[PDB]
This record gives sequence, structure tokens and C-alpha cells, in this order.
Amino acid sequence: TAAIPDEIARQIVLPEGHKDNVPLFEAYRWLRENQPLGQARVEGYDPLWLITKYADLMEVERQPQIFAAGGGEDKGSNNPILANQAGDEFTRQLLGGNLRILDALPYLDQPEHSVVKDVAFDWFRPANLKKWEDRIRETARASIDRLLAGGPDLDAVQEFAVFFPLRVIMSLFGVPEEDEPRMMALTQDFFGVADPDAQRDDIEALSPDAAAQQWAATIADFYAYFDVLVESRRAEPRDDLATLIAVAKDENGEYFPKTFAYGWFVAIATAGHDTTASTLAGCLQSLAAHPEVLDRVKGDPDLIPDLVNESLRIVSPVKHFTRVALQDYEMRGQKIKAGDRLMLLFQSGNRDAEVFDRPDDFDIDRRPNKHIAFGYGPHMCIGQHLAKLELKVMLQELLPHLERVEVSGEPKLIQTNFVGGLRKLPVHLTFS
Ligand code: HEM
Ligand SMILES: OCc1ccccc1
Ligand SMILES: OCc1ccccc1
Repeated sequence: TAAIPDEIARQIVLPEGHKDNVPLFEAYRWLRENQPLGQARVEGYDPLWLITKYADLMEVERQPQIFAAGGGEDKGSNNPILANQAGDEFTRQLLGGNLRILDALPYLDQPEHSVVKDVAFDWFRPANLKKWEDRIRETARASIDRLLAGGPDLDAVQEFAVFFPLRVIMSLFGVPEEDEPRMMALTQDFFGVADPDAQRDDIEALSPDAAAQQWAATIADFYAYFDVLVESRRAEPRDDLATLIAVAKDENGEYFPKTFAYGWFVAIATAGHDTTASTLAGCLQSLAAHPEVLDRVKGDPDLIPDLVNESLRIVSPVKHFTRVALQDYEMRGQKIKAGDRLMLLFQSGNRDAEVFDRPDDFDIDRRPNKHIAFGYGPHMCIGQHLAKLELKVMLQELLPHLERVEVSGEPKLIQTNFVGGLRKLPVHLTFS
């Protein structure tokens, strides 16, 4: 019934606690074993129930009428992405009393969430992504040719893994190649709001609300760019994802307000490539640690989807979203009160020993691989089938060219409690 111990709560809640995966995953493990559903009360944050168990993540996510993303009828009364209190106070000054800074899926509750998701639902289904496989494969091949020409010594992240998923999503989206560097810079600003190596020059870096200022500044740069793209596709439609979203109309034949298109476009321009790059880099890191796995998948390319699934489980680069209890609710002997916020810890769910035998082991032979790296419930990752296709296609093209991966310098993680993974993986490759 007590609060979570401060040292454990701080390790998970504070962005600084994610700088090193070792103490972070030991804090998740301490909770799952000792206090699987407790309230973290960290100075400068709202109290948060830390949802550490696989079964609890599904129980919460499958009941959106109880556990809201955006606050329910009081729209924008909950921030789905954990800011500190000072940050949420900054946002309420910016927006005038609420926290809905984007009109994007994570901020929405049903039935609004369903109406908006219906715009892109079919586009993201596996059968509808098949039309892109050959173009993704040509992109993967172009990226691997540059890797082979560049020699065996590189940062597998900033000199390889980042470019492929960015080129794929910008090509599908319909953004020209020359705009990719600025999209990459803004994605770094967006997911780097609390990382001292990713600070924007235009906001206060050390203010209590610094991360919320960076988030808003980054969004404003996206809105400027996307407003031009929305008016462009409304005036002259193309066969691209920018058009599908730009021209989308409601049941009354009115365009959705432009901010809905901007919200899609922000999610696509950031989430649409960064986590794909992280998972690919974490895959290479695991192949360095488990060379027998690389030998096996080179011997049987049909194992590549299993390798992708186990990489998603181990890397789990999307660490949380938040929810708010719309009513009192009992779970695992604890009384969650109406108004209480919850932090869904997907990386912890993915190490739950009740679900996964030897959960810290890299084992591609888990079948089925029950991972929750894409979440659950109506907010389950809409991009997951695009991500899995890109990772499958890259590893089908790449792994024949790799005899060995060696990590030849210190890996670096993005310092974030939100969307993380490797920003640096110095390697020495042996080409086949
Ligand atoms: C390895 C790659 C990816 C991983 C691990 C990942 C993971 C996640 C997770 C855990 C969520 C939250 C689910 C929940 O709240 O229960 C999510 C949401 C989302 N993801 Fe992904 N994601 C990935 C790739 C993508 C891609 C490629 C796109 C777009 C092209 C994308 C777009 C989204 C969107 C728009 C949401 C919000 C959905 C909603 O709230 O309804 N993601 N992702
Ligand atoms: O895939 C995670 C994500 C989705 C939308 C916006 C930010 C991050
Ligand atoms: O809810 C996950 C999902 C993914 C792709 C298309 C539709 C829905």
C-alpha cells in the first residue's frame, strides 16, 4: 500500500533514469517481483500507477471507457505522453487550459479516436502494404550498397540504420528527398526533448518546463511545413499518404480540421521511422552478442520474421503512454481512484517472467512471440505492419552480406522515458 521506493520510481519516471538500460530494466524487474502495481510519487510529477505486468497492460488497454488517453469528455485533460507538472502547466498556458497539443491518435478517446483512425486504417493493413514491398526492397538495397561502399567501421545507427526507414516513410508520405535532413533534425528535437545532446537553441534548456517548450517549438516547426503540404494536396491530389490524410472528409462531407492532418503528419514524420531505425540497430547489437543467431538466420531466411519479433520484444523502443482512470477501479488488490494517472510500461510487460520463459534471453524460437512492443487495445500501433515489413525486407537484403557484427565502441541510448533506443552503435562488420 506504500508508495514505490523513491530510487525505483525515479529510475523509471525521470528521463535521466533511461540513460542506461541496466538499472532501468532492474527497476522494472524489482517492481514486477516486489510491487507489480504501485504508485510512483516523484517530486515534480503527478502520482503514477506504474503498470509493469503484461496482463495488467492488456487489462487497462482493452478498457478505454475506464482508462482514457486524453481525459474522455473533458478533452485534453490528460497528457498521454508523460510531461512533468511544470511542462503540463506550460502547455495549459499555451493552449488555454488543456493538454491536447496535437489532434493525433494518442490524444483521442472513443468515439473521436475511431472516426479519425478510420481515415488511415485500411492503408496500414498488411494486404494494403504489399504494393510497397518491391519499392521498400529497392530502398533497402540502395542503403546496403552505400553500407558496403563505406567500409566495415561505422556507427550502425547514424551512418546506416536511420536513413532507410526515413527514406521509406518520406517516399510513402510524398515528401521530396531534399526535405529529409530537416525531417530528421525535427524528429531528433521531438524525441530528444529531455536529452541534453538534443537541445534546441530556441527554448530555455534548463527551465523546469524545458522539455515541454522543446515539444511545442518542434510541433510549431512541423505545423508551418505541413500547412503548405495540406493546401498543396487539397489543390492537387497525388497517389500518396499525404493526399489520403490531406483530403479526408467527415460523415458530413466537410474536411477534418487541418490540425487533424497536421497530427497524422507529425506522427508519420517521427514515429513513422525512428522506432524502425532503433529496432534495426538493436537487432544488429543482438546479432553481435549472439553470432550463432546470425549463422542460423543466414542458413534459414524464413527465421527473419522470428528475429524481427524477438528484436521488437527486447528493444521495445516505445516505453510508455499514460492513461487516466475515469472511475475508481480495483486491480491486483489495489484501488485506483477516479482521476489517478497510469504509466503503461511496455518494456516491462515484454520482460514479464509469467509470460516469457527466460525473459532477458534473446531467443528467436519463442512461438508464438506474444510481445506487447506495439501496445494493445484501440490505440495499438497503427504502423506495426509497415514497421515489420521494412525490418523483414531490410534483414532479407542485409544478412546475406554480413558474416559477423562486432560492437567496437560504447553504445549510447537516447535519454528519454518515451521513445528511445540506440542513438549510437559503433561496429566493425565482416562482409561475406
Ligand atoms: C518498431 C516500430 C514501432 C514500434 C515498436 C511502435 C510502438 C508503438 C506503441 C507501443 C504504441 C502505443 C500503443 C498503445 O497506446 O497501446 C504506438 C502507437 C502509434 N504508432 Fe507505433 N510503433 C512503431 C512504428 C510505427 C510506425 C512505422 C508508424 C507509422 C507509420 C507508427 C505510428 C503510430 C501511431 C500513429 C500511434 C498512435 C496510435 C493510437 O494512439 O491509436 N508506429 N506505437
Ligand atoms: O509509435 C509511437 C508514437 C506514435 C505517435 C506519436 C509519437 C510516438
Ligand atoms: O490497431 C492496429 C492496426 C494496425 C494497422 C491497421 C489497422 C489497425
